[PDB]
Amino acid sequence: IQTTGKRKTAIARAVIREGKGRVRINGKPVEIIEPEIARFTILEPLILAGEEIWNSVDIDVKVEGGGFMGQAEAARMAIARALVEWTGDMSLKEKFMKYDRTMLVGDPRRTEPHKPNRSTKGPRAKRQ
Amino acid sequence: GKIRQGFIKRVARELVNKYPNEFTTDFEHNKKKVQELTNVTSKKIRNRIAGYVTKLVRMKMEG
Amino acid sequence: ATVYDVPGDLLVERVAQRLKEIPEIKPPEWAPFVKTGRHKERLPEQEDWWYYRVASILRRVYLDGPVGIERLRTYYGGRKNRGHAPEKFYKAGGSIIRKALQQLEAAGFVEKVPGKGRVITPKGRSFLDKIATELKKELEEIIPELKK
Amino acid sequence: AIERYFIREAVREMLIDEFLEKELRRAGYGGLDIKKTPLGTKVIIFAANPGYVIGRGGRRIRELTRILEKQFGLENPQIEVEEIKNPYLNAKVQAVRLAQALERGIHFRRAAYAALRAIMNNGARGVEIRLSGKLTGERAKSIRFYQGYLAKVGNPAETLVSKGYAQALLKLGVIGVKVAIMPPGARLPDEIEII
Amino acid sequence: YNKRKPRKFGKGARRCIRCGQYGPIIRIQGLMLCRHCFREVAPKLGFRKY
Amino acid sequence: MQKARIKIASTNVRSLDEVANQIKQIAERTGVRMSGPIPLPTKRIRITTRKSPDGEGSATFDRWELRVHKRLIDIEADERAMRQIMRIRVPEDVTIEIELIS
Amino acid sequence: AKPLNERFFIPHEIKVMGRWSTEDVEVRDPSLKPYINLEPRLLPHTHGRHAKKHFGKANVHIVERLINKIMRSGGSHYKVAGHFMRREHRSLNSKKVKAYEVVKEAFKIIEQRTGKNPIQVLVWAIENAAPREDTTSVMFGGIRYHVAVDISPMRRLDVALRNIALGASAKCYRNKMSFAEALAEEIILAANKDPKSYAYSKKLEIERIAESSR
RNA sequence: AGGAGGUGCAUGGCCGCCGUCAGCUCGUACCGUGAGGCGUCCACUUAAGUGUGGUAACGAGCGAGACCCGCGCCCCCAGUUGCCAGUCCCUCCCGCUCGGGAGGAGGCACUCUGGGGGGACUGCCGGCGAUAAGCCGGAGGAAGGGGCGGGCGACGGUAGGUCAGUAUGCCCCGAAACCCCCGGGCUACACGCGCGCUACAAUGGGCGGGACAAUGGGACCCGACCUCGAAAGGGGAAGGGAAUCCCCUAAACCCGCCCUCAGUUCGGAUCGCGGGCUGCAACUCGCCCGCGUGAAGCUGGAAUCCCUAGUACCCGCGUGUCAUCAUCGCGC
Repeated sequence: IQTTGKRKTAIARAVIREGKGRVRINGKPVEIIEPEIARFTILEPLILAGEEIWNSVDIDVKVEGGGFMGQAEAARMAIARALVEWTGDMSLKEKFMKYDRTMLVGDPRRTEPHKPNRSTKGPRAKRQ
Repeated sequence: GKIRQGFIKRVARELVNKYPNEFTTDFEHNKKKVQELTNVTSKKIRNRIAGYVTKLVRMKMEG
Repeated sequence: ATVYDVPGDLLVERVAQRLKEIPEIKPPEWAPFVKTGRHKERLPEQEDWWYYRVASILRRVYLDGPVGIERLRTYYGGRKNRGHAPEKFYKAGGSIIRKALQQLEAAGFVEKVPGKGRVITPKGRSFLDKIATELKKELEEIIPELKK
Repeated sequence: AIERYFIREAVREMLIDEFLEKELRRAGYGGLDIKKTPLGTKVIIFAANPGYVIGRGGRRIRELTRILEKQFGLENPQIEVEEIKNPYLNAKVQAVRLAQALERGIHFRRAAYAALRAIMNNGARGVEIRLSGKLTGERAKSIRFYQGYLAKVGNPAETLVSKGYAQALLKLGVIGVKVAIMPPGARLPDEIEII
Repeated sequence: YNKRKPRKFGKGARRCIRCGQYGPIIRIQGLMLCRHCFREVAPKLGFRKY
Repeated sequence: MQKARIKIASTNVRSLDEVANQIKQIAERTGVRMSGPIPLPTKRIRITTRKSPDGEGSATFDRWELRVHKRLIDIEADERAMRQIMRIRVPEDVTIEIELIS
Repeated sequence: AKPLNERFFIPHEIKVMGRWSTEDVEVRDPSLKPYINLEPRLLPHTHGRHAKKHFGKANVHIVERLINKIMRSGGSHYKVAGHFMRREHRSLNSKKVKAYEVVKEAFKIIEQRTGKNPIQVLVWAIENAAPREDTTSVMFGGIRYHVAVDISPMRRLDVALRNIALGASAKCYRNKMSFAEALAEEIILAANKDPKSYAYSKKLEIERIAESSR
């Protein structure tokens, strides 16, 4: 089963199937990703799911675009959609929207364009 | 501001006064009717007109 | 298992200490007198710096497949000071990794695809993934969860 | 490099326009079009009166047929002259007309109102005329006359209203004329009809 | 001896097509046109504001 | 097995649209297969220039934009089909480039 | 790297950071109980629309707020005892991982010095650093005069957290002593109403002045 | 003829500001002898001369808004954009032979892209508001109270600036005030001064590895890739006139380790040598590579600017001028 999730410019395509429990981002294990803070948010959603479903399926997600943290956000975003699609269980959906509404909603924030008069510093950054 | 534009307020009077029987409190029902009964090509003003004719109907039966 | 299943920080050191055995790779006479990059201001602190570099280079051949001189130069390039002006990104030197590539090819671990770069031999693949499986069999003990 | 062709043809397109405006100023240079065929380049000139563009026996256009092929380097140009359907709907043509009238020394108010009434009588919906420069003294002045309906800003004003600017010479200097014309056919977004 | 030296580079190399200035000549795929000139002719190019 | 790749460039989306309608309505009349019209990423050209003609005053700039739309249509090699494409009336704004690939 | 993956997996049972589940922590002061967030979270970094709501700071976790206060300490109007407190070198802003690591180490330092949950030490420090009076100018006919004023609890939280961060950053500035040590020491001093906590001292100062401007 | 020769208080357009401001006006009626007044005023609301209710006025025009562009959710169509989606088939590497990974076929899953349409309309509920206009609250929904960000900015003034870009009245020269060339200058210097970069270091400095963009741009061009030089760069050259080739990697961040707080293991100005690069030539008047060199500065009084959500801060990249040259301007 496929699932998509966008963030900033990060886009994540996840495929999940019956399996041991291995979770692979870009073909790399979920447990040895060097950014620890990003690893925590990557591993946040499935914790509420329970180890049964953690060990009942295998998940592989490929991300591209944005930064590492945007990539982690997109990965978690797509993860929640994929897993709730597999279960089709309302109770877990309630658990997610209790913990975080963006799990099945997403953050539509995007960068504002920079404007003249010191364009580099930002849309709202001006001289003295 | 959310003040309804003047010429929408004007144009909504005639649809009421000419087909009072063809409109109800339902927004979607009135939406198609105002879509056909005019030549509006902007969907946004179409929604505005539908909203105000809906409000006009809603205040009709009240008195 | 594969290199993808282990951290690179430990794997590069393991590969460096393993390749230190084979005499195909050797720092030339000018090696201890040249810093590791144009973007770098100071000489390497350690003297094993040569054998890590190859241990890095070969690693990318396992990942990025056929890659030539200039893209590798770009990857190792870094941020350098420019006086009062802010820092800027520059490219690593050429010969430093070029001779490393020649040494790796002569060792038979890698081969060349002209017009595209250099790819990794099945011998090099088997060597790297044997090191990786050694490391993973190790790591599964200190970290049980990697058994999954 | 297709983008190196699009703007190339474009910028060529208006160089001839300005050249003709320099040349056919007296005949009411109205508008230009160009179409490409294997035979060559067919140029279509809408003018207020093709009689003067013809000149005498077509000699004038013959001259125009030469330099166009040489100055602009267009392959086998063939020139076709046509009359503007309603010059009173063309802001550029009316602007040139009024500038010419002032260039005859006619009183500015008189010419302005006469031209305005003429254009409105031709079925236009709204006309604006602005005259700038030395009109009655050493210090410059700006005067406006408007009639009918005319949106001035926003997208519709950019598309529905014809604009035209003209420069008129005199002994005392130059005078600028802005002309805006709203043809009868156009409809504003604000206009809603009932059936 | 009264001919200007051909200049392949420098500001003297380029020249605005319309008004004949040596100043800022924009060359987005080669217009060869002055900055002041571009404003009066952009809508005629088909360019549009957004 | 031989196909014709056709690329149509147009600044006007609609001038493109009716020409695409012409070439697509050629297909079913000719009874020759036709892969759907592929819309390439529309190419945007941006140019910015300061409004002031002189140096004085604040800084204000104008950003002009050219959107040129690119579309691809790939069709089979049918002599009767391709004989009717040069008879298509094309507007001046639109341009057509055809390659014949195997 | 064993500590890294360890700390990664140990909070698998829903724990703040890596350790110190918050059921033990207790809010003694009645005022900040309905305003301090103690919900169970693994990673305290929402990126959420807390800014875009009137009271979106109620739902932000306390440690997240602490990291946020640490985020923005260098270079401004304030010159504590004639010091342009400025982080030219690798400023914490736009780098949340660095502050995350620093507060991680500060939590450990608090824990081993106190031998208890660092989070409860933070709660006590904030409770003991919160001012109770301020002043404001009120006029009538143009004659200004200062008037004593009470403070809304959320503002008390804000100023207490910012003052703790201020003291930590000032202490580490220009000094051999690292930043995490400065922060942990500031927290410890604040927890027990020690007058050398910059936060607690400034709390005493603001609670004065208003004392005499009633 | 020409003049970057004067005249912007001789002009035209064009630009800055007033000001994205809520404003400016007319037809008719009415009041006043008259300059003029009413409309355009009064209570509430608006982002608003936006509307609501009262008025000696009724309508209209310009402006506002509507208009148009990009983003955010969904439906359809579209496939040389994407994929062990699933994928039998073939090959290779590891291994505990279970399984793990890569390449070709493969079809459209899905991404991406561009055409059409829906979705958000105070839409519904509660309160406030006179029961009007409208406001607040609540639900649901990707998105609510002009959804968000933009473009379009009047009547008039600023004798503001622009005639040194164009056109341009008057006046001056007209072998000069016209044209071409050489050389220098347009940098020169005790400083007052606006706006920027760096430093004043634990945050750091140094060594390896790990995860990350898009704007764009590319034919006397982007150039992979091969070879050599520590490098600047040099010889060759695939692909590409552009979803197909290249610029191309991110940096900020973390991981394992060394230096451990000092004007110094910070900082590099300044100074010499050699080497490299563009241009005919770069002392005046370019950049880079290595060595030696190490300047002040250890937080800066008065004063004062900016910002309100992907916003401020930090970090880098593309792009105009360009053969090189930015701490330059615009954009990502």
